[PDB]
Amino acid sequence: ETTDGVYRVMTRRLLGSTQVGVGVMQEGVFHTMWHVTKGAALRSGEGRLDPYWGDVKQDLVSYCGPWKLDAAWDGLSEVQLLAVPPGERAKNIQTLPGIFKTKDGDIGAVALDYPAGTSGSPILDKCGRVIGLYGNGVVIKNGSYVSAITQGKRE
Amino acid sequence: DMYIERAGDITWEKDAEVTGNSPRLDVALDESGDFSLV
Repeated sequence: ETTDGVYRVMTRRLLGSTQVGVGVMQEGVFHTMWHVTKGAALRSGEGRLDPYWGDVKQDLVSYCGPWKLDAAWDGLSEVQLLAVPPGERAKNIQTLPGIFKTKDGDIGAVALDYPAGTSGSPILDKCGRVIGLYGNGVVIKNGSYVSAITQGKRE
Repeated sequence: DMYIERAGDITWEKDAEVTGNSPRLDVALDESGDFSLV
């Protein structure tokens, strides 16, 4: 199945069924983070999904086609993290993202803490557009987790 | 080997719980893709 929507990325190599990450299917392309799959091929029931593009520094990878998600944070409005935690249901979490300030510009960042198996969950704008993926960030002084809004480049 | 299974639709929800602060952080991104605080 290549139906649009959000998917869990599961593995059996360890104890039981374990959720390594989360991904997005859009326009026949599966979008997740690199550290989730480490570029490995994926199975979708009877089919198989092979990586098409990936970048370790961006922590992104696409399957069966180019990166299709092109929306970005307008910067101002609040967004929603469609978190799909391991063993739990997808739930939308509205938040006003912060700012990751780097030498190469500013990127939005949401201060939401979820198990590592939530890596790759999409972040949406008010129109439902995927503006980035969740799962690449830092740990601050009190030790909660703040993830960047990681978005790829279409075309 | 890994596999995928659907978890829901990509949709904004108006009855969504609102949480989380909006911190502004100076970070550095290394070649391996790991963020670090400055």
